[PDB]
Amino acid sequence: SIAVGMIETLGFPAVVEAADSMVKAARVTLVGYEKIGSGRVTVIVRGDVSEVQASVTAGIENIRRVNGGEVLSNHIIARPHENLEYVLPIRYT
Amino acid sequence: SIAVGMIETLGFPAVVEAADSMVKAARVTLVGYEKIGSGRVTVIVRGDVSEVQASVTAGIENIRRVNGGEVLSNHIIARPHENLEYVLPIRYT
Amino acid sequence: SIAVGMIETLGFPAVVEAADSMVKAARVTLVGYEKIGSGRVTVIVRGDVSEVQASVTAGIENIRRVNGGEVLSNHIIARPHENLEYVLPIRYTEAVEQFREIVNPSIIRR
Amino acid sequence: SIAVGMIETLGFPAVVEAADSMVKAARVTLVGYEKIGSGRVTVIVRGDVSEVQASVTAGIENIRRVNGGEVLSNHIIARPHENLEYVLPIRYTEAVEQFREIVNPSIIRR
Amino acid sequence: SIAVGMIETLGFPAVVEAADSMVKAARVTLVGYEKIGSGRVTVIVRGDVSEVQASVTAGIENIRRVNGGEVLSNHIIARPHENLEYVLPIRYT
Amino acid sequence: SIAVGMIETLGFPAVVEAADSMVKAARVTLVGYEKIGSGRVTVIVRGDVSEVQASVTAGIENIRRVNGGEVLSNHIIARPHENLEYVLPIRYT
Amino acid sequence: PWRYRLDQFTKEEQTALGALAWAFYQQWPAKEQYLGLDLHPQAHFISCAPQAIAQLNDQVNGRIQEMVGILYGYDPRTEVAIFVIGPTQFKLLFFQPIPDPASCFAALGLTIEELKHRLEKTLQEKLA
Amino acid sequence: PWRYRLDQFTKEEQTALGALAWAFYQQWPAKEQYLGLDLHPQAHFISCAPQAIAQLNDQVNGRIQEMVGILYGYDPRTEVAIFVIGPTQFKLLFFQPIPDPASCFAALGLTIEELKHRLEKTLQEKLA
Repeated sequence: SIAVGMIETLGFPAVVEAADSMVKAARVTLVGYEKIGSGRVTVIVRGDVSEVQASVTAGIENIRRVNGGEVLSNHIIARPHENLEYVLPIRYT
Repeated sequence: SIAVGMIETLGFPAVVEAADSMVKAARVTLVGYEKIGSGRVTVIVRGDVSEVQASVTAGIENIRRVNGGEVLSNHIIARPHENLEYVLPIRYT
Repeated sequence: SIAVGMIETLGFPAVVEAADSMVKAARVTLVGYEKIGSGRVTVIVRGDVSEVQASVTAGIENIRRVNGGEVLSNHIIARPHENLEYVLPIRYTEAVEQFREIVNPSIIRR
Repeated sequence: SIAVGMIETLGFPAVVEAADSMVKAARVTLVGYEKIGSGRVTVIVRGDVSEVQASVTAGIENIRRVNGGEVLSNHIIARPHENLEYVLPIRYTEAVEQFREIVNPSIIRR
Repeated sequence: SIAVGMIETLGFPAVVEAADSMVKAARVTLVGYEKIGSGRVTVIVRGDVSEVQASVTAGIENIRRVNGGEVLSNHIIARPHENLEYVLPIRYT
Repeated sequence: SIAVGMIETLGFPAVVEAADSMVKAARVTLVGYEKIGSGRVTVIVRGDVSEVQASVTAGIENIRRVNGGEVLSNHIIARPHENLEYVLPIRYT
Repeated sequence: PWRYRLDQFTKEEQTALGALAWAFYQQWPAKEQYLGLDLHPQAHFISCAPQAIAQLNDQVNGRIQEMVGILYGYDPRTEVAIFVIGPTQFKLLFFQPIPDPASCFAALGLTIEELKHRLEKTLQEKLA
Repeated sequence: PWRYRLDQFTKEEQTALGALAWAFYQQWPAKEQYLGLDLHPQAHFISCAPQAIAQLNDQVNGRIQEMVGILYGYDPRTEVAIFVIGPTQFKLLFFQPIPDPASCFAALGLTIEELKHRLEKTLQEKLA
């Protein structure tokens, strides 16, 4: 519950397929898209702890089928602290 | 219902060549180019899944003739999830 | 007593796990994060210097457990004193008024 | 028919020598200068296709002369026909009227 | 035209230690930090030549105690030309 | 037109000493400061051909005294085309 | 703005302009002259040799360098290139008509005098 | 404007507040009570147990956990820490005075009853 999962890719087309696969394979909500340069882009979703684990794995699998896609990093947090909601872009805004 | 196609290119001259070929070869709409660092720019188009496939196929083939141009990544999503329309920059600005 | 600790990582997923572990492992507040490009993102907290030192240490250690995360730099800076403010949401009014009744009005020990 | 010549260089001094050589060795107009970051800058010319082709070739030959300048990519894109405009500064008002006397009012041969 | 002190560090945490160690070690005015890419940030101070000399020296000896920080460049101009104030970001703003 | 002088360095502190030494050693005018990424910054001067050539020589040799200064590129155009005045950021105003 | 109403006059009278361009190319087979258009005092067609337009470009320091290159390399059988003299601005009427200029001259069936006259009247009415 | 009036009262009454903190520190040497300041009727100092400021932080889910970290770790011999209850707000009176609060109470020569009365009198007037 109150989980946050995210996948960082090297390349923009791969991160779009990641976000499309996460929200489709489980009842999660894509909430954020972050750019930090060096071709690193991350899509952040929220949902149940079990829904995210399936959505993130579905995201990493579909990137393998992207021409030129590459996964840089991926992480799942069970339930983050409340102060993380009002700072990091893990929410709708 | 409307597909999304995208070609990530290294360099700017091969991005303009991609955008020029993708719109003249198919009935698609150009929604812009997205920079993520290291000179990686992705040209995004929307349209019918058949019109998008011909649009992306024409773009990749034209960048082959670009001196120094290189297609880093390319992908097409036939039916993107609606939640991606409000998070990822895929709508027409 | 009051300080700010910073952790810069190569990668955004690594900087979110860091900021989350920093507040779970100490009594600090996440004052924000900043990007300078090239995949370098820094999270900053603030609080007691011993809390911050416990906050930054757990942040560095938790990043090692991140698949694809890497630490770039980290530092802890001492800051001068200031009168901090904490504006709570209106949903915690029941907590502010309940605490205001349990307090002792007399500071002299009976 | 007209075209657009583009040269992308690693370094700003090289792109300045590129833009200078392109508009001198051919009959093209320097129309743009775009930056995408990471040290990549592109100059953009426009004109007759053959003029642009000689413009791009001359630009690349001069970038190899500068020290620390490198060519990253280059391409020529065909452009639709356009009613191009050329605003002349006020310092050239005498040249226009001198040209206005040389013209012939009758397009018919005598 | 008062003196100008500049320390270029690698990364953001190193540039905050430089900005902190330089203002509390002399009567210098913090002008700001300039981002130029590749994680290279430069703090800029203004003040007397004697203050800037001790200020820049204090910033260098504090970056060594930054796990991951490094001094890339450092320079002190005693009397910067008047024309530099209108071009380079060395003013208070 | 009026000759142009450029010195591109790797690092911000070195580009200030370059710009300070160009205007102090000849009758030139620092007209612009251009950053393009990857730590590449360029200072731009205008003036007579001999004055501009004296500026680039003085700016490069003064960078040797910058702790960590590195010159990436330098170039001079004796008579730049009038088209470049309105497109490239080398203009006075 | 004359610049905008010249763009309409170019796309509205595309066949009529293409016919006049071919009729001009007939009387100048080696392209020894370029079809012009002076807006002062009123809009009227003119012509000049490649030496005059190039000498002007030298006097303006390459400000019309692109226009003297288009007039030198454009194909008179497929595309139309007419230079306009305004107040202190130069506009190049440049377009490729869907029927080639030779086809436009035969489809309309108008002499060079009838094309030059009616086009001048049509443009001046748009400017007035 | 109650927030800015508390910033003035802190830097102006730096010696007097340190005297009241050192007097309150002797009332509870183990820091088992925290010197407070409630503004519900008039400006008056209060005190609470560490479990009170801890269960309040738990009830708000770590919103004020930094304030708890300051109250739990500030050195009473060199630092002053007073929490202020506001309308769904909390403000720390946190400062390091020169000289230390042990010297402020000695150099002032005022009992804890007269320290609390004058400071409440000074803050009630400063709020106006």
